[PDB]
Amino acid sequence: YATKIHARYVYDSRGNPTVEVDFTTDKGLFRSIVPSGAVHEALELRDGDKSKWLGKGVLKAVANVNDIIAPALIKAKIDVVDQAKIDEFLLSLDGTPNKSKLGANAILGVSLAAANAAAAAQGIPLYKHIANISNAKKGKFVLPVPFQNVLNGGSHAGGALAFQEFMIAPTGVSTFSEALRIGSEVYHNLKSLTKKKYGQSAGNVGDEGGVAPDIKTPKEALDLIMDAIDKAGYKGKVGIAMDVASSEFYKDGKYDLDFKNPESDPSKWLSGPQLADLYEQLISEYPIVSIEDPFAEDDWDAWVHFFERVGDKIQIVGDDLTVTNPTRIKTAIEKKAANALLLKVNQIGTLTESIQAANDSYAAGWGVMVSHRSGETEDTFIADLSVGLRSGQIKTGAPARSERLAKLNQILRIEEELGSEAIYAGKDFQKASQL
Amino acid sequence: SYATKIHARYVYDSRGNPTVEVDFTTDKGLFRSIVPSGASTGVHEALELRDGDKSKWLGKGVLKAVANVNDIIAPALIKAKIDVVDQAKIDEFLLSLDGTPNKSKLGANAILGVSLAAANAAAAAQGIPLYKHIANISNAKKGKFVLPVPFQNVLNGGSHAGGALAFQEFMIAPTGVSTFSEALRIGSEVYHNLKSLTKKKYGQSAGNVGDEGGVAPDIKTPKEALDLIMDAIDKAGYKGKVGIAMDVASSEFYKDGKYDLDFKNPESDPSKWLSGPQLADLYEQLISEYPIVSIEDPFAEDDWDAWVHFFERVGDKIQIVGDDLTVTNPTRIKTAIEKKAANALLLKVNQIGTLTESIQAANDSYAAGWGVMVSHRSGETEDTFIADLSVGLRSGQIKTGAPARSERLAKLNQILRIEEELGSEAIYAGKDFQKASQL
Repeated sequence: YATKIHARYVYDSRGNPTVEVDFTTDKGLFRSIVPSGAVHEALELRDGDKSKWLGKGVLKAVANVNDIIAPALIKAKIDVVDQAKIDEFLLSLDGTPNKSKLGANAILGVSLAAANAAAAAQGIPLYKHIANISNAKKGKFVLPVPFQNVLNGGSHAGGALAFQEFMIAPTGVSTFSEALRIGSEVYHNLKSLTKKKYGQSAGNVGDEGGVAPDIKTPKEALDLIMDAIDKAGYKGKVGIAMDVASSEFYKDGKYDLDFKNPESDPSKWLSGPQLADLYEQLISEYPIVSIEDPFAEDDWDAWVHFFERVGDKIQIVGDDLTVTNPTRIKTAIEKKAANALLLKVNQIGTLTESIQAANDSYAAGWGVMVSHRSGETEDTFIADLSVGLRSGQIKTGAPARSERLAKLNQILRIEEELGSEAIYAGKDFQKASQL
Repeated sequence: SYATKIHARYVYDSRGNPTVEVDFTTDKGLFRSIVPSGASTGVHEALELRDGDKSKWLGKGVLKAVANVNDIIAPALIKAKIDVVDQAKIDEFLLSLDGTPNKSKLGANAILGVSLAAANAAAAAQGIPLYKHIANISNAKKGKFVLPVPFQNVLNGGSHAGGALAFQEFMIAPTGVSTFSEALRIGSEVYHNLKSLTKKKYGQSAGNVGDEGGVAPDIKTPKEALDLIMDAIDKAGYKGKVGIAMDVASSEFYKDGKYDLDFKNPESDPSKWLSGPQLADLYEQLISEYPIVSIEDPFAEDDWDAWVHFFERVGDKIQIVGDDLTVTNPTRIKTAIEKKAANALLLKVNQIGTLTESIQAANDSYAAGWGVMVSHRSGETEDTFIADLSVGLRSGQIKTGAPARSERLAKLNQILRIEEELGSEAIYAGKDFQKASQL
């Protein structure tokens, strides 16, 4: 099926090189771009030549595709519709467990481009191919709740605020079109309120499109967002999600909510139980629907205890905890540490393994939030992935840079194409695969 | 081949506001174009039609323009069965449907999407890349294709970024290398060095970006921004190989016949507002102090006397680019040519609204010995048309953002693909950017 496979480098949304693959069949040319990657994830290959792109070149990974993968896969004459055989072959070219000989970024571009070639071979949209090969439940397609970054903290902002991301989730409407419109309106009201309260510069955006004013406390951030939802006119219709990224402030088995302060008073660092009390207070006060990485990546007991406290009424999402890694995912399921997975395809390195991880999550009753990376591209693959996997949830940025909006625009085209055969996940996003 | 189906929808641009996207189907398949949108439009631009319904998208919906495509333009054009390779006949038909000089009946943002999609369908019908079709219909000189110098807006100010900085865009222009690929690599390395230097001098928040991907420090003088960029070039290792360009967008602070360099300060004192002559003297100092190769909109969009005076002083030393002055409009370019007000056109297809009129604007400029810089808007999309346009027109110059947000990199990535496709058949404009159409 594959008659020509060619890779090149292009630039990602932060100005760093990444791998793009042209995958040619008799049905035409199909292109994928790998987002930015990285002990638990598959390893992206960077060149390390400090004199070019500050060591971030990907000419070696590009060459691994053109010089090793392309002639091997072409010679194998594998039907691109058989995604599992394509990926099984890809993995046979690299014997390391983390794809470190060829590069996760070299392997993944080929995996994804073949999926695009296969959809066209069958005359179906990519999300329908993905629904087929992941064995999604038949019925109406489910369009995802966009979990939209609006406000950034932690490592991404000055001021004391320790939590890394605050997102809006427009769940209280009946269509994805309305959800995205309300999301854009709330985001614009938040930018306006941010500039007035924190100054004009505070309205300049970070890597994922959100703002990063100098905020002190979680309550201040959450109040700001609540103010934007109300001023935009959608009080009661917009949930809030947090990505705490608490590994960044885990110290001596406690949690330093002033970790950016070099004088941080250690007598105020919170135990596991005290941080759970704090989250439970915030849950009592705000329409928080999902919390990502509330406890540190290896603080397993803290996750399990917290999940028994709040797990039946809020989504708890592993990111640093699970790293789209089968062994870690199986651990978290068996421990009952969480009930939802961030799915980063370039953390695992092939589409088949990604679909496996998503299906193992669904089988445990977990949710799946298909996720962007900080270094994104104009590629829209994860939009079709979230629809095809029936995840009902996607995390792909603020509504404010086109490597973010390109995914959301693609779901707009999917929604229009499907018409009455699609359903917006709305408040049912946690269990959307079962709708 | 001719259109079999034409369908429009709204999508979201890089600022989160709706814009128009057109699906143009022929026997060769479906061709998609997306209309960009400026955050600060010149008063003479063709009309961008917005709905003004304040209960939806804060009045910035484009449902009317989308319905104008679906309900007026699409059935009429499909009926006419116009050969898509005949771009002028396509655009003449579109223009007849609207019948107004500024496209205010249907909206330039309903017309342009169809115009651009037609040209993509035309390239497919002929089995050639878009940039080659554009070279053909623009009657570009035959020979090597010319790849453009990427003018990268690495420090944002004015209406594109919160903070005190009056001038809208400070760009680097990596002219002192031999290939487009090297120019892009150097551009990214200078940008990353600039971001590091900016955060260490102005704080972490100053590394956040404006609309076009440039860093946005809260600085007050052009000298501060230019020193920062010079330091970034030097520390990256490319001293002497990178020119600087500015887009002043001076119409944004032209008030009472003077120029307010503190215009985002609501308490800006009118005593410090500069006259035309005072502003020209500041440019002359900056041109001497820094390797500035191009200045865009140095004076306001109808302040003809000041443009003429400034051109007399430095028109032989630097490129002087009309943007709001000319709005990619042949009638205003004629005035600028005859008055000797500038020597380059900023080509923004959506300021005039059809490809054919945009190409006429470029060819009128070339005929006067002017340069042409093909340009994005600050509200951009994943669309990559202007990459091929800059190559096809042989402009040697493109302005499509900093190497940061992907509505900017998408265009530069597309030029990387064109470069690789062309191989020895392409030349990098390099230091010859100003007269690249004659190379």
